[PDB]
Amino acid sequence: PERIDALIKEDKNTYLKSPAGIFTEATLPISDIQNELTGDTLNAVKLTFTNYN
Amino acid sequence: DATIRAFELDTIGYGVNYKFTIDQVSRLIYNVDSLPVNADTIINSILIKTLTTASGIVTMKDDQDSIVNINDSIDLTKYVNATEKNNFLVLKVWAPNMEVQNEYKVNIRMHTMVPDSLSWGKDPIANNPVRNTAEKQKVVTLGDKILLFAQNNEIYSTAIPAGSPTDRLNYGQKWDKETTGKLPDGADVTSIIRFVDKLYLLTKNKEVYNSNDGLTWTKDEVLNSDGVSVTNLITSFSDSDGSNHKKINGIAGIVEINGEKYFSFAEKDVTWEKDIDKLTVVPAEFPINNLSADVYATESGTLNAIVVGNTEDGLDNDTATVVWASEDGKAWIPMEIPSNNNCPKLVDPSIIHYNDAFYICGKETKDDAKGFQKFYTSPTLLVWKGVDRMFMLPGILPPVKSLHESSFKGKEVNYTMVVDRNHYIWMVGGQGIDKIWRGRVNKLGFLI
Amino acid sequence: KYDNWRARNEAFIDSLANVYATASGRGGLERIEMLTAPGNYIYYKEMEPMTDHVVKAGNPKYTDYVKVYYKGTNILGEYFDGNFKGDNPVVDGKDPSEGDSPTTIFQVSGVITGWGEVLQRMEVGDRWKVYIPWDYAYGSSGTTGILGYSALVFDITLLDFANTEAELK
Repeated sequence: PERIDALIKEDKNTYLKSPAGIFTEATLPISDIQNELTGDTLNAVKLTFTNYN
Repeated sequence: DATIRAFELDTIGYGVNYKFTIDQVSRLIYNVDSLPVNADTIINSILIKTLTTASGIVTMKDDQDSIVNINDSIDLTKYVNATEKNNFLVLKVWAPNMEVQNEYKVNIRMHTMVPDSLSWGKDPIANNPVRNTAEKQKVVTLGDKILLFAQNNEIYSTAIPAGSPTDRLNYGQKWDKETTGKLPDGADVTSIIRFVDKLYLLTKNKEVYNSNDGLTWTKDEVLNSDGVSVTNLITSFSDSDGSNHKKINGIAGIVEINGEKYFSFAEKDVTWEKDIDKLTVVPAEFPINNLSADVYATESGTLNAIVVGNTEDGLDNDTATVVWASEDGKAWIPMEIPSNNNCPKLVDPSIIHYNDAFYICGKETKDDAKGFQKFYTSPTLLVWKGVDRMFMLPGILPPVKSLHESSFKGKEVNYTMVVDRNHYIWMVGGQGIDKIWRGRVNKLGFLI
Repeated sequence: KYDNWRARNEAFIDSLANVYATASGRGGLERIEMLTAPGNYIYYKEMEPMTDHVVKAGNPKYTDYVKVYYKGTNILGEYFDGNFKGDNPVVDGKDPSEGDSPTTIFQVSGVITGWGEVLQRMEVGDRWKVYIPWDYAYGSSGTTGILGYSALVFDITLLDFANTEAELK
């Protein structure tokens, strides 16, 4: 538990430790899309997560 | 008009093919993995294949330039180990327009000694220096010296060269008396134990003694607590033994709290744990006398320790030499085996972890094959086999056309052993052998 | 766009070939003789050497394995394949839109003749940009993604080379 709680507090990166460990949470900019692209047809919205070795 | 290459050779052993590197800049060919010692009878008439190039016309110097018999067999025994007394198979390859000209030189690399074989030599390398060879023996290594202790306050020593186990070292032929002598009163020499840079020892009266160099010994102020009493020191865990991710440092032993025996662990520079609510009790099957131990790193990066020894004088349904393991110092756990794959009962057994396997040696008491008869080995610590071939006991010679007089095989004597940091096995015999034996499997000295 | 592809690609190679022969400082170019056709040359450009070499002196052989960061592009600079897509390989990369590059294993005898010639003369940790003719690339019809008769330009970083994959991977 202490190691998991310590790794949750790192701020340069996020982890994905699977067996009931760590998830990562993302905040989408829905309000900005709703303001800037009103009247458009959305053809694609792409989100990418990428990792270290 | 190229000289592309795929040079290959057929099965030497059944289904065994050897790979050749092709250095086109330096124009030479060789096999990285050397052929076995057996092969000099096989490559006496052998077949080359897959010698594909842009135009197959190729010749070897003979005075004449005769064409290669690519579809026919050849004697290669003249071309082995061509780097000195240099005698390469040198051959010439033509371009399809016959304008561009090249030669390549081929070297068939072959072993001079069998890789996976324990080499003891023809003779024991030294005599046992102890006076009155009946006396109990013990051997241990410290720094760059190997120490041999005898019960009558008597010490002998020999020193090790600078380093690099793969280098052409020779040592052990000379032993010296450590003239200051005088290991402490009432000591029990078979209890001597190593730590990171110090030696520890136990007395009959259950004092603990220690030393920095083995020359002189003193009591210590941290393990000799009142209320407790020590009865055995088993092994020590340290960063020097392996790669422990668990971060364990200390000495493991047995303490008799209020008249009952418990496992306990003395962490670095602090006293034994004596809290009776959170120690653990020693089982009745656990070894009592002449303990041997080893510590090694699991493939997971965690240290582990294993021990064997003599049990109490008599106990029910006991017929085998079970080995006890421990992931730390708090509690030891037996590797009991339900099936027939369990090794026999042995007297004064010793255990080592060596060349990615486990080995045990000892003397048997079945009255039809008494004495040291063979080593016993395990790949995974839970199944044990007798080695009927290479890796024999010392003094077991191959046919030069035999048993050496000072061999262990069939003897029933006192002894001791250790493995040093060049992976030499050291075996020391008491009354009835009177000699020092030294050996290592050849595969550990190779540069490969 | 892709008109008269062969002639212009060959003209690019000829431009490099005569620049090495007439320009000051060789125009930055250097060259190696090709063992599958003596008298022909492959042209390359030296670049920033690495700082984490696995201290493996010597050069790779023809029938042994190689670990690299690499990127392949055509004459117009467009992407073909590789481990990385920017102007440098990515390790501990600060930009969260690009991941750290993987390393790939190749056999020197299992690649195009340009690679098979240039890889036998690098030392671990060299970075070279190499310019190979269509005679020694895939050539003729070309593979998927190649318009045929194409001169590829590769950016190579040699990390490691060994006799087997198991001691390298």
